[PDB]
Amino acid sequence: IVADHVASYGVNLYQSYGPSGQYTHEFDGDEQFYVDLGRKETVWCLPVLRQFRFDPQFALTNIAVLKHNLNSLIKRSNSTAATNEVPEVTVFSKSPVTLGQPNILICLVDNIFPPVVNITWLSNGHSVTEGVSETSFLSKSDHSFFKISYLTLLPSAEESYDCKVEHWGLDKPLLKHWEPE
Amino acid sequence: SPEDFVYQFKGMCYFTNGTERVRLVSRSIYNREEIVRFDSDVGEFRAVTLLGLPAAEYWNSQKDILERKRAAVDRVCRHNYQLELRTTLQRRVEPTVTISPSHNLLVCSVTDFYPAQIKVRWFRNDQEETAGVVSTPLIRNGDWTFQILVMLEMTPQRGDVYTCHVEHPSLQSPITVEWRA
Amino acid sequence: MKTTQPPSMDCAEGRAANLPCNHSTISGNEYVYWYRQIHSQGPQYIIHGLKNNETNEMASLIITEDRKSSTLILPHATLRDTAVYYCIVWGGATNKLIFGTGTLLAVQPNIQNPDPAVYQLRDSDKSVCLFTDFDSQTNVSQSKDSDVYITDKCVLDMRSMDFKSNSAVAWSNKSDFACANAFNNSIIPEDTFFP
Amino acid sequence: APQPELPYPQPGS
Amino acid sequence: GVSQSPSNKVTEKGKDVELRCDPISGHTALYWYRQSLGQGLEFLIYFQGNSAPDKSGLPSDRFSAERTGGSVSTLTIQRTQQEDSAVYLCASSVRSTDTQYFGPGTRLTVLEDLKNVFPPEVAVFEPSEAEISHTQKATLVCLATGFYPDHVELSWWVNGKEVHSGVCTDPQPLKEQPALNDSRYALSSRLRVSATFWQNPRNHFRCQVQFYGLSENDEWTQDRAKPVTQIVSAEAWGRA
Ligand SMILES: *[C@@H]1O[C@H](CO)[C@@H](O)[C@H](O)[C@H]1NC(C)=O
Ligand SMILES: *[C@@H]1O[C@H](CO)[C@@H](O)[C@H](O)[C@H]1NC(C)=O
Ligand SMILES: [Ca+2]
Repeated sequence: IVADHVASYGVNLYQSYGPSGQYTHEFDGDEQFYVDLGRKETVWCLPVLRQFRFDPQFALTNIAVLKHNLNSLIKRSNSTAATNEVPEVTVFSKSPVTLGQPNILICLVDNIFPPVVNITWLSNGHSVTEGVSETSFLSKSDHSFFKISYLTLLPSAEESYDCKVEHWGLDKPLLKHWEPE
Repeated sequence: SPEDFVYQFKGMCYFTNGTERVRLVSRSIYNREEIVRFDSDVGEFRAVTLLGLPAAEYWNSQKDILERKRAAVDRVCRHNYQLELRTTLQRRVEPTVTISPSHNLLVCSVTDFYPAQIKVRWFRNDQEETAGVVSTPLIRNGDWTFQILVMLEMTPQRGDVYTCHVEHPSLQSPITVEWRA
Repeated sequence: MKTTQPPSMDCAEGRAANLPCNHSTISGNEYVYWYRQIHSQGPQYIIHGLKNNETNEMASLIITEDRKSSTLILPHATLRDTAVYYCIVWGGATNKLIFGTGTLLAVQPNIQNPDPAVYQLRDSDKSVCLFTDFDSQTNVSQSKDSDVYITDKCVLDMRSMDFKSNSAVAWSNKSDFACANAFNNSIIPEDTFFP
Repeated sequence: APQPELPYPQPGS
Repeated sequence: GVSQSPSNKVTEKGKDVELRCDPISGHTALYWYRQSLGQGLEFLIYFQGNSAPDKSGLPSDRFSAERTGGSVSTLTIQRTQQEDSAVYLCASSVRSTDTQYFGPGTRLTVLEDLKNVFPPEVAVFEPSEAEISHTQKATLVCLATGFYPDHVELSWWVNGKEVHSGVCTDPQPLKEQPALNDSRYALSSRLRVSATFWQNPRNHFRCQVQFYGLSENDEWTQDRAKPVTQIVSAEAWGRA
């Protein structure tokens, strides 16, 4: 329970909704890599970690075992569905806000369960498609999840930003506003 | 309301005082509840919930499954840690300090740093301030960088110098940023 | 990582058979697996280890402290142990069985009473010639005449009588085939008996 | 290359 | 124990073959291998449950594998060629990267024409009277000759029971005409018994040769007898 460094080799996820799956390796709460099950390739998050070569076959086989284990547990639990939890959404900047200087907007969505969420950025009502990137579903101690969404910015006084989070646990889509001040 | 069943597998590695204390905890979760686990300290599969009991007995009876899992402490944790020592554990990101008023308030913005360990102190003319200083919890950006905002309730007068002392493992000498009224 | 081992090893029956394997470029997460194959039959799993010595019902595996070398021990080596032994490194992405050259271990039988002789057998014309009870040192060579067929030396084992012998078969439908000149191109020892 | 921990199959299915 | 059916398969070029493999109970990973004489193990395809993660390893589009079960797996080779002739081995483990246990294998032989396929001529040779008096042991030789291809299983049967002790059979048969590509093979075996056992006329000695030739699916047009998967034996009684 208590250790200097905590690592996960790896975080194996499979749900009957898609059916979608996820395979990642974590170190001190940070995602080392994610395996693209469709393209059959390992995608690293750090440039120094790219010197190693993780076989994508490892993830595909683990998903096949997790597919077999999920179906066996539905039959055993008499179809016990996952409880939809209310997610916690918070929006903040990566560095101190300076108008005209590049910055990154971060939308932290905590306590996500089941791991099915749509995170979209909106600028003064208009949906943003340019300069967006999202991390994989990062595991938690209470076996829940958290996702982080990024937005490349050039802050302006008249430009307002909102983070639209779509989850079943929420009654209506949650929008967290960000003002450069 | 869409019905979803989630299965999880976590190959958790715990490290204390380098390689002196190494522990492996292989968790099998459905959906948010852990059903069966394998701990390195017990050296055998043990069920957490009633649903994990048929799986625990099936894996403990098989010699091939039990052999691989008991050797996973040296194969997964101890082997991967040796790879981390020259990669993730070697990662040092220099923190950026900025002082901006908010003036009764003064916030010390320590952004973009790795590892998580940090100690930030507030000073008023070489005298440390402890009573009127509030700190935000260590904010995880997700892209292998951290940030921390440390506010200070100050009553400024002419001649006062506010110094923000910051200590980080990546630094030989501490970074001090001064603010004058 | 890759494994290097001797191409062939000759060991006496009853004595312990020690098969070496070299893997200096091995990693901490890799196992030292051992498989054997009798002629073209299905490969058989023997034993595998990671750090220290392992003991199985079939054999023993001794891995060095530096893990750069390993040895397979067959305590009571019999004629059934005559196979090609493969030392493979298994770890990480390794999901396919890749066999190297291997060590082919020929356990050598114990011929207690060698008595070289060539006997002529009759059908239950046509006649066959049996070169039997000869020592393991002598080699059986193919016939100069292609109409004459000679089989390679095979070792017979009578567990009931605790006796082992080497034998070769020669036959030809040619008129007329001689039993005395059948194993001329071998060549048989000086003390070979001809009735 | 990082060596991962492998999940094993559940009986019954 | 991993099961494989059939043990041996003899087919003509252009015909389709179906190779079956039954793995160990509980094993979710199946592996398909190919092996040629005097050469290493060649990987073809592997399964994890019911899905095949690595399709690579298969020589061509003709080679296919299915595990709908997902327990028992079948490997199909359509429009078979002479180069496809090899021993097809099947392996299994509890899941991927775990200890693999192999089956007995399936020896496949693809031929240009079935005209040169012949059953073996099995003859048993009674031990020499000089040998019985000299070493107080009697050795009887069995000869299976003029068979094609080399798909034979020689077994010695004493008093209606198979014997392994005092039995020696050649591991590889010899070509009667080494110059010819479709050369007929020859195989020999020896059974050594005590002089007292052979001198008893009540004891029955039978040499069995299991030949694997053509099946019910294979067609025959030639005037000569069909070289079907048959057992050809040669018996001999004791001499007082
Ligand atoms: C399974 O659930 C149904 C209700 O959905 C119930 O009627 C049935 O008795 C349950 N079966 C068991 C074995 O608990
Ligand atoms: C996410 O968006 C898709 C359409 O792209 C929609 O079908 C799905 O219901 C959305 N999920 C939520 C939780 O709103
Ligand atoms: Ca001797």
